[PDB]
Amino acid sequence: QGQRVEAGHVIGLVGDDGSPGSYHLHWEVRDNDGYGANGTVNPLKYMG
Amino acid sequence: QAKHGLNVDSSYMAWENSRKQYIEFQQQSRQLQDLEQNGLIDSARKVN
Ligand SMILES: [Zn+2]
Repeated sequence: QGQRVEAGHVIGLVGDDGSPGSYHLHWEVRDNDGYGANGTVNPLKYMG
Repeated sequence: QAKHGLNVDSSYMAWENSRKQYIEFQQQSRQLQDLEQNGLIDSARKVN
């Protein structure tokens, strides 16, 4: 927490919290630091 | 003098001033760390 990370920095490993057996990564992009669906942007469209 | 209680009244003022100075120094250090975390001050300037 509070660490400055450069581009290409290793963040962590993928997990299987949702569907055990298959691993995935929940990736979400926001304009705010909230916890809801009000302000969410599709990561694929944003990175495109 | 402090042991025999002669100068307790006189020394209390300087003791409080020293305590306030120490608290101010600690607050300044924490403030500088928070400034680094925000980014307003670079690592090179933080050392200075
Ligand atoms: Zn998901």
